Amino acid sequence: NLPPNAPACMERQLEAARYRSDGALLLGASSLSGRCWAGSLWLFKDPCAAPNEGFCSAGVQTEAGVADLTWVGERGILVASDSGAVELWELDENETLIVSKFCKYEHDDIVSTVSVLSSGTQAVSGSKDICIKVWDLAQQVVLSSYRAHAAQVTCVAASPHKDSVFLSCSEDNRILLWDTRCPKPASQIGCSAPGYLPTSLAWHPQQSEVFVFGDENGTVSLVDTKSTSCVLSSAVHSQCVTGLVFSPHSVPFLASLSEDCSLAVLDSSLSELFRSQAHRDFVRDATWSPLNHSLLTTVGWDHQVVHHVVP
Amino acid sequence: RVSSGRDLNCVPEIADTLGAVAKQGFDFLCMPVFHPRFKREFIQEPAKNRPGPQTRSDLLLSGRDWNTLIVGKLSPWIRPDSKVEKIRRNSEAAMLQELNFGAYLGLPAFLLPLNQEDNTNLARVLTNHIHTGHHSSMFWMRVPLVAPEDLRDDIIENAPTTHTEEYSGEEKTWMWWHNFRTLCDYSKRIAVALEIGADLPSNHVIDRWLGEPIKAAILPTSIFLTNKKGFPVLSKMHQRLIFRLLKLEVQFIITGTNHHSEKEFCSYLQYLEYLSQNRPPPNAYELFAKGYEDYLQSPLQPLMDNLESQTYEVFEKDPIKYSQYQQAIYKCLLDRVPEEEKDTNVQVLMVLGAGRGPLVNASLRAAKQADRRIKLYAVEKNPNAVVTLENWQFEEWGSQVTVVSSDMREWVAPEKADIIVSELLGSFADNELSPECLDGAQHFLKDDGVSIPGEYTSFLAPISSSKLYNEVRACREKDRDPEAQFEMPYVVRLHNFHQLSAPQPCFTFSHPNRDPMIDNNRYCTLEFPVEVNTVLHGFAGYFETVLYQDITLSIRPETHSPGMFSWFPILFPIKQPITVREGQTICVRFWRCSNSKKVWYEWAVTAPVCSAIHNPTGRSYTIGL
Ligand SMILES: C[S@@+](CC[C@H](N)C(=O)[O-])C[C@H]1O[C@@H](n2cnc3c(N)ncnc32)[C@H](O)[C@@H]1O
Ligand SMILES: [Cl-]
Ligand SMILES: [Cl-]
Repeated sequence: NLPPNAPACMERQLEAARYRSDGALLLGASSLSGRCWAGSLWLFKDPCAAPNEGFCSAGVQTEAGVADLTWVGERGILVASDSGAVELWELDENETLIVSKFCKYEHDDIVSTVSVLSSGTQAVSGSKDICIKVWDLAQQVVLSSYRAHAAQVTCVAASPHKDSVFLSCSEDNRILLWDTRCPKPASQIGCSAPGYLPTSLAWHPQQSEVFVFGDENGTVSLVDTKSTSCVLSSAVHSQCVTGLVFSPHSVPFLASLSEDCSLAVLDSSLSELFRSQAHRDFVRDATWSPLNHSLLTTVGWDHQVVHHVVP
Repeated sequence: RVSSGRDLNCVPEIADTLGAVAKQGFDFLCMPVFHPRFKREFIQEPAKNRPGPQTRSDLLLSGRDWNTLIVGKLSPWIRPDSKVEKIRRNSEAAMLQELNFGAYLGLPAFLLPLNQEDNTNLARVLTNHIHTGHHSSMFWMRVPLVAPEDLRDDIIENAPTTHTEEYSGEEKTWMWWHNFRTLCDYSKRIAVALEIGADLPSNHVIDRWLGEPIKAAILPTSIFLTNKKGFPVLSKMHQRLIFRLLKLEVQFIITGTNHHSEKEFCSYLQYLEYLSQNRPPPNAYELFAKGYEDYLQSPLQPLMDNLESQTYEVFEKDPIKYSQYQQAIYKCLLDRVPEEEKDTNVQVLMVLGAGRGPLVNASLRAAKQADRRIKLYAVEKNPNAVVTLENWQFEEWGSQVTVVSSDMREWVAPEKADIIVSELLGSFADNELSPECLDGAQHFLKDDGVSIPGEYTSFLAPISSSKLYNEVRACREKDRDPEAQFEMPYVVRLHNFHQLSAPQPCFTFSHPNRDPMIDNNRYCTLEFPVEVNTVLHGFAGYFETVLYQDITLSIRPETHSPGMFSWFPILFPIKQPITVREGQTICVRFWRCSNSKKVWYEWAVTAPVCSAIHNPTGRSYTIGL
C-alpha cells in the first residue's frame, strides 16, 4: 500500500539519506533526466524496506529537485531546491503525510547545501548564486545574506554546538570559518598552497575546533582551526569527495562519499578500515544508524539504498 | 520596443515553464538542455555506463519553438580549464556533447560563461565545435561588467577588499573576453552576453565594451530598486546604461527569482518597456541612418562611373545642403555686383558637375533672392543625367541655362566665368577627386572669379570597433589579395564603435589654386592622445567645406550641419588590431597619391607600434581619373 498522498514512483536519482534519532529513514530524491525534472521526500520506518515505494511510512512530491536535505528536529525536513527556494516540510501528527510548512524563493540560483544550526531554530543555506543565507525557521525569513565567496557555494556546515559558528567552502578555493558575533563574520582558513577546490566539510563531533574537508581530487584532510595549517591528509578517492560523515561512536569513524562510486570508512589517522564498491553510480549520502552504530546506510544515483556492516 | 528573455536554471516541465514565461511577456527562454546537477562520466566505469536517457526528449517541443524560443545554457559543472586532469577531460566530452545537442536542436543561441581568467581549453573546445559543421548558431559569452571577486562583501576579516583604485584591474573581465575571442579567431558566431551588477563600475570599465559584439544584456532581479509604490525600478546610472544598450538593440535578459513578491515577473519587463518608450525620439539624421548602422558600403566614384538615376534622387532629397548652396551664391552675387549695377551686370555662373540640376535651380533661386542677373552653364559628363538637364532646360529653364554635355577638364568654354559652383565632394572631402576636376576647369574662371566651394578639409579620428573590424574581415573575395578588404576605405554609419581621440585635420584644398606648380599629392602625420586602454581597428574620416565665407557644410561630429544626411563617415581600416594603453599616443601617417590615371590613399600607424603601409601603390584601391 502507498500512503494517502505518496506518488506511485520515486525518482531514480537519490540525493539524501538521513537517519532520525528514533531510527526512521529520510530520503530525498530528484528526477535528473526525462520529461519531468522534479523531486520527492520519503519517510521509511523500516530502513531495510527502502527504496520500495509501496513500503514507506510517508511520501510527497516537490515542484523541483532536491539538491540537499536535513532533519529539522524530529518532524522537520529542510530542503535545498533547484528552484532556488529553501523549503521546510513538516511531518504529519500520525507521521503519514509530509506537508509544506514554507517555500521561500530567496536565492537567485539552485540551492545546493543546507545545514541546521545547534539550536535547531536557525539554518544556513549555500547556493550557486554565490550567497550564503542565515534563516529563522520559526519566522520563515532570512536574518542575514552573505556574499563572501567569489564562486558557487559547494558546502555549508553548522558547528555541532555553537549557533554562531559554521563552515563554508566554494569553487573560489575558499574555506570560510564563520562567527555571526564578529563584525566581519568569515575568516579565510586553509593551508599554505591553494591546491584543489574544497568540495565537502565535516565538523568533528567531539573536538569543537576540529574538522575534515574533502577536495575535488579525492583527497581527505584533517584540520585543527587553531594550528590553521592542514597537518594530516590522504588520497582516499580517485574522484571528487561528495560528502564526509562521522559515526555516532565515542571515538568516531569517518565515512567518505565520492563520484568514483565508492564508499570508504576511515579512522583518526585517516587510514582505510572499510571500502564498498556496492554502487554502480555516484554515492550521494551516508547515515549511521542511531540504533546500530556499526550499521552505515548509503544512497546513490543507481537508485540503491545499500546497508553496510562496519567492523 | 524591447526583445526580452527569461533566464532560468530550473525547468521541471518544459511545456509549462515556456507557457508561463510567454504569459509573463518574454520573447524567449534561457534554460539548461541537460540537468544542471547531472554530472556525467565519460571515462571511468561504473559511472561511465550510466543508463539513459541522458536528457529530456526533443519531441517535447516543436522545431519552430526550438529554433526561435530556446537559448541553451552550458552545465555549470563543465569546467574545461580545471586544474584537475579528469575534470578537464570529462568537461571537454560534456561540452562537445552539450554543444552538439544544441545544434541537433537547431537552437538560435547557446550560453557559455567567462567567469575566470583562463578559458584556453574552453575556447579550444568551442573553436573545434565551430569547425565541426557549418551552422548559423550564436554563442553568447556570459561576462560580467564586474568580476564576482571584485564585488564580494567586505566580510572576510583576514582577507579585506582592496579599497585602492586599480584602473587596469577594474577592466579585467574585458581582458577575459578579449583573450577568449582572440583565441577563437574573431568568429562572427561568438558574441557578448553582458551581465550588469548591483553596483556599476567606473565609466572607463563600461566604455571598455564600446565597439564589442553585445547581443544580450543580463539584468539580475537583485539590481532592481523598489519605488514608493513597490514596483521594481532602476538607478539613474543603470538607466543611463540601459539607454546606451537600447541603441545597440541588444536582447534584454531577466535572471534571478522575484524579490518583489507583491508583483509578478511582467513588472521587471514593464519598466524596460517604459524606459524604451520614454527615451528621446530619432531626429531627421537618426531616422535616415536607420538600417545603414555599421553597414559597409563602397565609396561612390561619380567621376569614373556614371551614377544611377535613383542615386541623384537620394542626393537631391538633402534640404540643408541646397539651402546652404543657395545662400552661398546669394552672398556672392551681392558682393560681386552692387545695387547700382543690378540691371547692367549679368554674372557668368557655371555649375561644374550639374547632375540632374539642383545647383542650377539653387543658383536661380539665389539670383532671384539677391535681385541680380545671371548667365548659367550646366556642365555634366554623365550623359544619362544630361537627358534630365536637357528636358529641364527645354521645358522650364530656357535660353538662360546652356547645358554642356562634357567633362569640365576638357570643355573649351566660349567665355570665362564669374562663379563656378560644384558638389564634387565625398565623405573624406577630396575622395571623389574634386581637386583634379576643378584644377582642369579653373582656366575658364575669371582672374578674380569665385569658386563655390572655396575650401575643404578632411579630418581623421582613431576608432575602436571589434564589430566593424570583423565586418571588414568578412569582405574577402576570390581572385584578389586575401587581405585587400583592409586596404580600402568604406562609407559607413559608424554605430557600435568608440572614438579614441578628437578629430584632427588631414588634407585641405583651396579653390582657385594660385600655386604655380599645382600638386594635389599629400603626406600628413597626426598624433592622437589616447586616455583609455583600448584596441585600434581603424580611422574615421569626416570633412568640412567652406562654400562661401561663413556658409559651410560639415560631417565632423563636433560641427555637424544639423539634419544633413548626404554623407556618412568613411572608415580606413588596419589589417591587424593594435593595443593602445591609457596615456599612449596613436601616430598615423596618411598619403594622398596619384599618377595620370588614378588617385589613391596610403596610410600607416607608427605609434604605439608600426603597421604595414596600407594600399601601397593603390594595389587594393584606386579612384579613377
Ligand atoms: C551629384 S554630385 C555628387 C554629390 C553627392 N551628394 C556625393 O555624395 O558625392 C557629382 C556630379 O558631378 C559630375 N562630375 C564629376 N566629375 C565630373 C567632370 N570631370 N566633369 C563633369 N561632371 C563631372 C558627376 O557625373 C555627378 O553628376
Ligand atoms: Cl560569468
Ligand atoms: Cl558599453
